[PDB]
Order: sequence, then structure tokens, then C-alpha cells
Amino acid sequence: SRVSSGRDLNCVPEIADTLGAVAKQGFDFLCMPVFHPRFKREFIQEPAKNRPGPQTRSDLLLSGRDWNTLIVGKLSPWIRPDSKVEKIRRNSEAAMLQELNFGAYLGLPAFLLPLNQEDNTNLARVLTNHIHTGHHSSMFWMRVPLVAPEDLRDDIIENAPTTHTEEYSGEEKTWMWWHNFRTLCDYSKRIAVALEIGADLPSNHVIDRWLGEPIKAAILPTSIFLTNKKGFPVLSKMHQRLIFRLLKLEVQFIITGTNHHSEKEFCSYLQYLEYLSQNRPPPNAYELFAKGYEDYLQSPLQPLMDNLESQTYEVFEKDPIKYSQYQQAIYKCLLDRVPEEEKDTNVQVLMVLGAGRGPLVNASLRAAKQADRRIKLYAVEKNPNAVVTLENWQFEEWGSQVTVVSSDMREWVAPEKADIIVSELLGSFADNELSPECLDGAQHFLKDDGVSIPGEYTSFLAPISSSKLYNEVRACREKDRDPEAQFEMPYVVRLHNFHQLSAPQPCFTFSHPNRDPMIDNNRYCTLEFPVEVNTVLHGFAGYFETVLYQDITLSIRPETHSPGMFSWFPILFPIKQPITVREGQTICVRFWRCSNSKKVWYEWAVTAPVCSAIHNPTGRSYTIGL
Amino acid sequence: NLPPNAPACMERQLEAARYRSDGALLLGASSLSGRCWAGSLWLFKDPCAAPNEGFCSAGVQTEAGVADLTWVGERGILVASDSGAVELWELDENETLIVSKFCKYEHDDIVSTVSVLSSGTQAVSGSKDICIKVWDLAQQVVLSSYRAHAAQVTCVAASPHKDSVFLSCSEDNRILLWDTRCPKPASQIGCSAPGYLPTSLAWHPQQSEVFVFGDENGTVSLVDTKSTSCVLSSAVHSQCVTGLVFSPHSVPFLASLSEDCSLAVLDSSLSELFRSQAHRDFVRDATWSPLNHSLLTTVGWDHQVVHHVVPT
Ligand SMILES: C[C@@]1(O)[C@@H]([C@H](O)c2ccc(Cl)c(Cl)c2)O[C@@H](n2ccc3c(N)ncnc32)[C@@H]1O
Repeated sequence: SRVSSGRDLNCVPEIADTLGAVAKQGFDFLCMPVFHPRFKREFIQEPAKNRPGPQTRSDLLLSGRDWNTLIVGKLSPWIRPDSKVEKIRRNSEAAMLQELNFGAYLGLPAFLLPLNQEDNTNLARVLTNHIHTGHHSSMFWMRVPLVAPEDLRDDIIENAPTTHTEEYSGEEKTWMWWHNFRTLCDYSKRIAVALEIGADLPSNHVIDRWLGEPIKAAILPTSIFLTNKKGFPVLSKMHQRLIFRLLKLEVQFIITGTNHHSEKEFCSYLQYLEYLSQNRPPPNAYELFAKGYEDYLQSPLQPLMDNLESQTYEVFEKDPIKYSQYQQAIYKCLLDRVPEEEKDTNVQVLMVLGAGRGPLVNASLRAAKQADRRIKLYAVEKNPNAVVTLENWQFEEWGSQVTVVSSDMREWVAPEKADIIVSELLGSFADNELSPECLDGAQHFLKDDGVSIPGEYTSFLAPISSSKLYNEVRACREKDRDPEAQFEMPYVVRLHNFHQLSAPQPCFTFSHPNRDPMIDNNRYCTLEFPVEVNTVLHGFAGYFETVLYQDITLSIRPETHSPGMFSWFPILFPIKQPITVREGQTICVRFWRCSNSKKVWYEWAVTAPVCSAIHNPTGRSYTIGL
Repeated sequence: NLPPNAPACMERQLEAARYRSDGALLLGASSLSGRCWAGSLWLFKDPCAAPNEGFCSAGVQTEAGVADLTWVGERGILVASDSGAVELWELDENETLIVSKFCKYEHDDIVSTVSVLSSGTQAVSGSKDICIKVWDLAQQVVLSSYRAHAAQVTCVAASPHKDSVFLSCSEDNRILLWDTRCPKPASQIGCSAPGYLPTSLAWHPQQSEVFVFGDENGTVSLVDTKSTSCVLSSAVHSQCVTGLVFSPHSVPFLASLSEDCSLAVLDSSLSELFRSQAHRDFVRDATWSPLNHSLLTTVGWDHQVVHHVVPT
């Protein structure tokens, strides 16, 4: 899709003509006043109170259709609910409600309010009161700048110079303006950011603060555009990065200010964004497919407790790299176990534990052929619906090379012990589908010298900031359960609008076979995450790595991600209350793997720089069925 | 009724009222409500005939509203648009038509304030875009563009007799004394950080280093640059002080406008001489008759043109 772009005016003599001119220039929508910006109104004191005549222009000037889709409202700039003058507060209160109520009456899709100072406490109270007056879905775009106007004023007051001191926290102040406002409004999903970009960008850390924030719009003033020698409006290299980053967040671009390039038409600016949009670093395979699932929360699959649907098998079978790596792992293992001299006399007992619909059974055969070794194959599957697929394959193609077993691998009595067990029982947090317990129960029919593929897997955690995902989780409250349960359970999610606060670190590791006597799959692990920014912690992203055999690995840990396995999204472990983290501080998190005879689960707590409640105690909110 | 190629009907909201040297009356007006939000300029060689569009010397429509205007000498009218344009209109030789000479879209938001400098060949504009611009009225260009302020520029006032000096004031709570001769042109004046936002400015016509400023809380204040922090003030109005205009008198009187819809007239101790509840909406300008220094003409958004006779 091409870039969505709107025009920002603070002057509209005729709506009809203005919208037409703006539409003709190529804009998707118009931001404009709904009352005249200079039309101050009195609500208390006579005679100004009783000013006759219409308070603004009629709704009959546009179709309902146009109002709903083409028009973003703007708060009149005289409305200052946090003025130090009582009379001005009371008038700005009434005027804000008036203008906000008219926006709702028109059915406007969005409405712009500025954060242009530190104290917007009364502004927030009035907006909050408006949000809680009817069940409307209309959006509120908080116009807030990257750089506070005070911090980008020309240094031309002789007796009041611009501070040349670096202020790490001071340069981030406009983020705090936003954070305080959205905190006061209790994270309303209807309140998002319109981030105003200035001529001089701040440090990256300041731009990095807005990672994970709900940016719906970016405002580009005409002024910040440099000029091409030909005359077209253009943007600095640094500005072009921010734009590329913002395109990934599919924000709507607003263009504000008068045309500073006289000889050129206004559509010139717009055409540059579209040009910039056409030319972007190419998206990889797991950036292209994962499109549609961005920050979409899902329940992690439990293929032990539940029988996967035909179409679930299908999705996760469409991954040639997974099978090619499994094929290669078995290939290398067969040669190490059967010398070239014994190839024709020595048949290896290979057993696929959780054989699904067959493709791993196929992979095991492709491996034995290209290795030129003979294999007796057992296909063990508990899902009787997939066992239907296997037994149809077994009869039509595989022949008596493959014995299909319709059984739990923990219950199955084997006719003969195995040389290689091959399993595909990993989830996004590795052990979250209960591979450990499954293979432990199957271990007794692996030969004393037998190989497990996979041999080990390791889970990884990283702390993340995402006010967006926090709000997604918050919105998963269901009737008839603990009202905070949604925070005490992991989600599979293509983490999109977020910030990784620290490099992933290993959490839980399992080895197969587990020769260890008196096996215990329970775990307690303390992780310390050095954080080098100011930020807010909303949860922990989970990933994993597995060694199938020797150097043959699969990974969704970003810094070692296998080429593909795009279908395997990260896990999100949320926390009930966001925790403020200052630069230089350590985030300490504690993860537990817990169990009884019936269920496995995770508990977790943050212990630095403050303590959370322990999440999911006793698996009250979330368990994985044995 | 003789409307000589001018709009049939004049917009409700009168922003500007300015007498020329000869005693003819310039009116600026905008529509702040209804279908169309535009403006008009009017010349009334009969002060007492206004606001009636029919007994009109000259009149024209501007594309957008009239936030501020002022005379450029005798023929010229400089206009602060909502469009972000500063535009110069000047009367034809007959003074029956009003023709646009230049319209320059240089400000990124509404132009809120404009003032002609002492020479009359330069002018300074202020805008909600937070910028202040110095204009060459000869070449129709911005010579200088200053982002000194952190919020909307409320009011700019050119020095009576110095082509390089002017006051500005903004919602960032700064009053800047400018001097385009200094390499850092602006200088902040006034100490209190919690002092109410400055809304209006007038240079004293005699004492070229004294001025008055009105705050958003109705207080009018008398400032000497040399005296600096030492000040005289009076709580004149109950709402914002919109405008301050000194009389042409020898020892002059101070007209003060307000959104409380009243006019005041004060001496140089800021004691109250005259009062007027005449207006039923906001009072937007005051202009003293050159011909009779006793007369004082105010316009409001009530669309009244009230001629006051000051007791003096
Ligand atoms: C989904 C399964 O088919 C399969 C595995 O999870 C799998 C295979 C292929 C694909 Cl594409 C996907 Cl997505 C998932 O393992 C089976 N399973 C689990 C536990 C268990 C047991 N204890 N005894 C026997 N089979 C078992 C499940 O039913």
C-alpha cells in the first residue's frame, strides 16, 4: 500500500473548495479547525456569554461520508485548560468539551490536541471525562514534538542563552509530557501520538524513547525540507532514516506549514514521501509473511493437551529449512553410527516421536537414502486425526518400511529399543509444549548408546518496552475469571511496535537423553539485564535455540535466527504493572518452571530495580497440560 | 446607499479601527463563524457613517480573516492574514478602490500581530508559528526571520522613532525588547517567572524608553527600560487586556481594551478617568481622532462603531 498522507491547515475560508484543492493535491485527509481558531467564546460572564449567531459552520456543508473519513478535527489553540488564570481554565474546559462534542456529532475519525507544555493535568481530566461520556471509538492524536519548542529556539536572546550542556533526561522531556498525559488518562486505546518532527533531530536516545509508543501520525512541517539543486523538496539522510522507521509502523504522514518552494506545487512534498516509500531496504521472508499478525496476541499451541487441526499442521509444514535441517541432522548421525563396511548389514531403528502428518517421517527417509544406510522407521503419533493421514501415507507410499503407532510416546510399549529418536515437540519458548516430559517418558526405549534429535534446546528472555502490547494485553480481560489473569500468561505474538531493552540471555536448557538419575524438569533462573536507556518495562520476549545434532541447529533468537521458521513468533511474558527503568540500572527478572503429575507452568517476578508480584503462582492463570 | 464596487455586506467581527492623519477611518473585519471564514478592508471618510457598507469611501474582500492590520503611511494598509500571509493593500489615486500590491505566504500559522517601523519602509509581523519576521515593504521580502519565542507571538510593537527597535510578547511569558543592530537582537525584560502572560503592548510616544503591557488577568503595567524591574501597575480589567493605545495629546492618556467588553481611559499614573460598557461583545481596537483629541473610536465583535467623547 502507498503512504497515507493528510494536509494540516489552521485556515479554511470555504470547506468545499479547501477539501477539493487538498484532494486535488493528492492528500487522503485534511486536519482543520471545526470552530474558527481566533473565535474565543465566553460561557459565564455577560454580555460576551450571550454572543448571538451560529457558534460555527453547519454539518450540511459535507456528506456524513466526507466527515467520517476525510476530516481530522483540531482543538482551537486559545483553549488552555491548565492556565494559571481561573477564568481561562473554566472557559477552556467548556470550550474543549464543546469542540470535542462537535467532533463526535460530526463523527470525525480523529481529533488533534497538543501537548506543548509539562502540565496537561486538567486537559487530561477533561479528555478522560469526554472519553467516558458515550461508547465512541473516535481517536485522539496528541500533537507532541520530538524537541520541545524552548529547546529549538534560535540563540538570539543576549541575556538568556541556549544551554550548551548535554541534558540526557532534559532532551527526553517531551516523552515524559506524553507518558504523564496517557498515564493520567489510564492508557485509553483511543489516545495515540501525532509526533511532530523538527528541523534538527535530537540524539537517537530521544527518538528511541518513542519506540513501542502508539504513534498513529507523524507531522512534517514544510520548513524542515532541504532543497534539491533541481528545486524539488528533499530530506536530510538522518530525516530519511526516521521516515523509513515510521513506514514500518504504517503511521499516517501529516504535512503542515505554507509552501516555501514557490515555483513548485504542494503535491511535490507528498510525491517525495511516495518516492521514499517506493525505495526502502527489502523486507526478508519473516518480515513479508508475518505481515497481518503484527502485535496480534495468540494462545501458544499445546499439541500435547490439544489435537492440532489439519490447517495448523499445514502452516508449520510450510518451512523447508526446518525439514532440510532435520534431514541433515539424521544424515550426519547415521554415518557416525554405521561404518561404510557395515552399511548393508546394519539397520538403524529410527523412531519419529510425534510424527504429525508425515513430513518428518519423509525427511527421515530422504536422510537414510542420501546417507546410503538402511533404517527401520516407527511413526508414533497421539493425534488420531493425523494418524489417519499417516496410515493413508503408510498404505499408499511408505510400505512396511514405516510402522505407524497410534499412541502417546509416554504410554507406548516398544517391540524393540531405538538407535535414534527424532522429535519436533518444541515451542517458541522451547520447552513450553513439554518436550522434556514427553521425551523423558519415551527415554526407556532408546538404546544405552542411542541419540535424541534434538539433543538439546535452550530458551532465551529479553526485557521489552511496548506501551502498545501492554495495552493489547490489558484489553484481554474476560468475564468469569480473575480480572488480571491476562497478565499472568504467555502470548505468541509477532512483536512489531516494541523496544528490546537488553540482549537476549539463556533461561532454561534441557538435554536428551537425560541420563541424570532422579530427573527433575523444574527450574529456577535469575537473569540480570543491563539497561543503558530510560524506558518503561511492559514484559519479556521469549525465544529459543535447539541443537538437532552436532552443528545442525534451529533458532528464533534474533541474533542467530535460522534462515526461515518465520511461522514461529516470539513469546511475550507480560507484567501487571509497568516498571520505570533509568539508564545504567539493571532489570533483574526471575523465571520458574513448575509442575505436578497433571500440569507444567511458569511463574516470574521482577526483583530490580523494583519488585513485581510473582506472576501465575500455582499456575492459577495459566498451565500446560500433561 | 452608494456601495462603490465593494462587498454588499461587511463581516460581523470588527478587529481593526485606525484613523489616518487626515481623520478618515480604516476598518478591518473578518467572519469567525458561518459558511465562509474571510475578511474585508473598509475606508470611511465619514467616521460617523460607519459601520454601514453603503455610506462607504472604499472596500474590498481578502481571501481569509484579518487578525491585525495598520496604515503604511497614507495610501497603504498592511494585513495579518489567517492564511499565514502578510499582505499589502494600498488605495488607488482616487481612493475609491483598494488593490493588493503583494500577498506573501511566509508564516506557517495565522499571522496574529503586525507593526510598521519608524522609517515606514520596514515592518515586523508576529505569528502563532512562534516566529517574528522583519519585512522590506519596498522589495516585498522577509529580510530577517527570528524564532526567539517558545510559544505563539501575541503582539509586536515598532519603536516610535527607531527603525531597528521593537517590543514583542508571547505565551512563553517573555517580553522581548529587540534591537536588530545587536548580533543577538532580542533581550528579555521582566523578572517574575509566575507573572501572568503578556497580551498587549504600547510604546509611550514621548519617552521612547518607556512602554505599557497588559496581562491575560486584566492588569495594565507601566515599564521604564532604564528603571527595569521597578514598576507601576493597576488591575483595570476583569478579563484579558486585548489592546493599549496612547492619545495624540501633549501629556497623553491610555485607552485599554478587554474581553470583559469594556473600554478604560487612564492618565500616566494609570488612575481611571473614563469607562464604557457601550460594547456587548469583545473590544478589538481603539483609535483617537487626529482632528478632535477628545474623540475616541472603538470597534467590537458586536459590530458597533462607538465614538466616545473623553472628558479630558
Ligand atoms: C502436533 C503433534 O502431531 C506433534 C508435534 O507437536 C508437531 C509435529 C509437526 C508439526 Cl508441523 C507440529 Cl506444528 C507439531 O507431536 C505430537 N505429540 C505431542 C506430544 C506427543 C506424545 N506425548 N506422544 C505422541 N505424540 C505427541 C502432536 O500431536
